[PDB]
Amino acid sequence: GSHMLRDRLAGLPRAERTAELVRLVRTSTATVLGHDDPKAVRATTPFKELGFDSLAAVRLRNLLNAATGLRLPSTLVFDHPNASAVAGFLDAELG
Repeated sequence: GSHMLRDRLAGLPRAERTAELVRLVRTSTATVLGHDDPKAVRATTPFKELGFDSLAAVRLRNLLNAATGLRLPSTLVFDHPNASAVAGFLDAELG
């Protein structure tokens, strides 16, 4: 942010949003497994490994919803190879 810092700051553009949702996704996801430790979680981490199939995959979308507010896809956990991606899908779903 330059010049229009204030705006940017109190504007949180897509960037911040994407980077924002991401952080959330990470936790949100990890939260599914049953832990609140993102440190042990990356953005390029495969959900599968995280431990997602259906139940956990469901909880995600559910929580993810709170990240967006729409009826996110249930196959996201599948269409999404990693969190980094999840962010996009959400972003694309938001815009």
